[PDB]
Amino acid sequence: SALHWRAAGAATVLLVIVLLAGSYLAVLAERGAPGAQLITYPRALWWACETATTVGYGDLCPVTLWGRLVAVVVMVAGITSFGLVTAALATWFVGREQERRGH
Amino acid sequence: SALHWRAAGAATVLLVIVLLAGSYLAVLAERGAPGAQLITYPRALWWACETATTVGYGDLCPVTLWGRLVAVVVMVAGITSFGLVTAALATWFVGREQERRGH
Amino acid sequence: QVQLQQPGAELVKPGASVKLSCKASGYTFTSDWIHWVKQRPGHGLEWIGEIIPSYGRANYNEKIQKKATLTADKSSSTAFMQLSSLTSEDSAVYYCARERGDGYFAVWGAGTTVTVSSAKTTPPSVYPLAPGSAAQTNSMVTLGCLVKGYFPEPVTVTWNSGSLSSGVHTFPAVLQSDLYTLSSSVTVPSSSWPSETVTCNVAHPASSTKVDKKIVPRD
Amino acid sequence: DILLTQSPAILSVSPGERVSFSCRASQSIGTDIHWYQQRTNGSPRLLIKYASESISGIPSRFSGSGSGTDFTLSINSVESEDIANYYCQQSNRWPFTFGSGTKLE
Amino acid sequence: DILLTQSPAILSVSPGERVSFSCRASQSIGTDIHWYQQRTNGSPRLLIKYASESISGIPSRFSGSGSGTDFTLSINSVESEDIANYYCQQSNRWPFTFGSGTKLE
Ligand SMILES: CCCCCCCCCO
Ligand SMILES: CCCCCCCCCO
Ligand SMILES: [K+]
Ligand SMILES: [K+]
Repeated sequence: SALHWRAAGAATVLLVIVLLAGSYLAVLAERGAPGAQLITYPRALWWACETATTVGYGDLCPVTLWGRLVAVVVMVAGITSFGLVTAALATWFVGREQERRGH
Repeated sequence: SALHWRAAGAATVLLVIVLLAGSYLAVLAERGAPGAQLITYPRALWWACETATTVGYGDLCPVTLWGRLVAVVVMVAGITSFGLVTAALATWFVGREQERRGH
Repeated sequence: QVQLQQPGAELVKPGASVKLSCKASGYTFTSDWIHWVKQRPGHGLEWIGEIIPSYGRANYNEKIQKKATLTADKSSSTAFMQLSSLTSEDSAVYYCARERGDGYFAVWGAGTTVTVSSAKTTPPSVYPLAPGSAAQTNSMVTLGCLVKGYFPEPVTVTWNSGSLSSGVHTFPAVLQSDLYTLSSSVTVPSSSWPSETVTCNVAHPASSTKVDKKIVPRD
Repeated sequence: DILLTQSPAILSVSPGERVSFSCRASQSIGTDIHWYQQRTNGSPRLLIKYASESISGIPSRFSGSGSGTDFTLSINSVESEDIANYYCQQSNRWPFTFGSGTKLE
Repeated sequence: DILLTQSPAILSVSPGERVSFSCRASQSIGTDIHWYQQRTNGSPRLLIKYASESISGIPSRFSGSGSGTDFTLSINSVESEDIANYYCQQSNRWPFTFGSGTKLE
């Protein structure tokens, strides 16, 4: 269990937490604003998934400051997580390419 | 403070500058064009965030040449920044995998 | 079990205030929203506002005059609505409902009949209604009760404490000089009275005075 | 705010006949509509959630359909206990709104 | 260009009564509407920004609501100093446009 597989695994777990908490915080922030469609938990969870994966169909979109602020956190946490995995996959491939040589 | 952490840190700072300046340049370019919705700074800032993170819900979109030209800069600066971080995360993981061996 | 509990009625004079309660039971999640719905006599439902006890945040209807304050209490699982400076237009039945955060209202409350007037609270006078001496009876016999001289509404009239439901009518109350007045009727088989006890149960939550009255034949 | 129109206000029907209630939204709300029932001096009771999804406890007599702006609550062979007030409620955009109501006789 | 219609043009109301002004957009503009007040030979004064958000200095008598195409400016118990011209203005699409105006008496 090296670092790159530990961080990537921890990123996946953290991403799940952000998706769940993001759904809760989105509804809590979007309600009270007339015209907002992100006001129920199940679809807010679906919105979080297509937000963290960047994607963004447009069927659901935050219209409040805190609702959009939550979205930004979801985006970054999504991009970083899916990006931390790629960096982990590279370290795996690089470390094995040395084994196909003299290291 | 190595290079990869210096460039990634500088990319984050630069990304923030592009987001702010992009919001200012978008409104300045979109105003004067009938039907444009990207004509106020607060939502232009929100538009910049979902543009740099690629995501692009569709709630806000530039319709002018310079407005779309600014958007392209935001996209590239966004992709590069979030991409420069991943490359930095890889160098971190690779350099530590050598420490779990004989280097 | 009754999931949402509300007081029967609340009498308020214009200018004053009232704090309704909504004690909840059953599954209490962290995503639960408590809504409040106003319904004026003869009219339809009207969304007043919402509140999430978990966070304490409350939203309100903006199209109407905002005179409501929503607070919560996680310790006792009870939601509170504070109405301030009420007039005759604010006199209605206020329902509370629980939303799981999925849009619809799964369960509602009994509703609190809030009456706005300067009158005084008066207990109801209950009187029996037995058929006359020369009143012929067929295969069915009709009895009844008389509830008058009470304020404010409502009143709950049950026969034999719920066990009698079929053939029961409870006419709407009439208002004569700051005093409500209604009547209720029961229709049991002719060969069941007064052999089997038939009594009406009248409850007046506004004064919290529930009384019974057995229907005996005229002596 | 989304406006919900229920027409007609009073719906008269013979016993054992199929009766359909109407609810029209001022804008497309997908299937985010909900039907309720309220008898004389009673509390509203959920009949149909999300346009067509049925509720446990509610008789199979009730059914729902519709999408977008037009929705319909139908009762296959109506009986005496179905005499009440029927309201529709949307949950697509904040705030939640109710219909004007429809009286069944 | 977005058209804003204010009907009726003249709104007559008894003292101490709740009065509601109407503003209708030719297309959905979310909540990007703004209310102004202009008395006789005076400059316009901002009453409500973004449909419902209140302004410091403006009495609590004024309130706003609406979303999409229909918006409403309400005055709970109107008094004599509220006699003026009320205009609505959108900021959703360029260029900014004003309503025809509504006279309160
Ligand atoms: C980034 C998420 C911030 C948390 C927002 C909580 C919801 C605020 C309620 O108005
Ligand atoms: C890439 C951004 C170009 C800068 C555009 C400035 C706005 C032009 C005003 O018409
Ligand atoms: K997209
Ligand atoms: K899109």
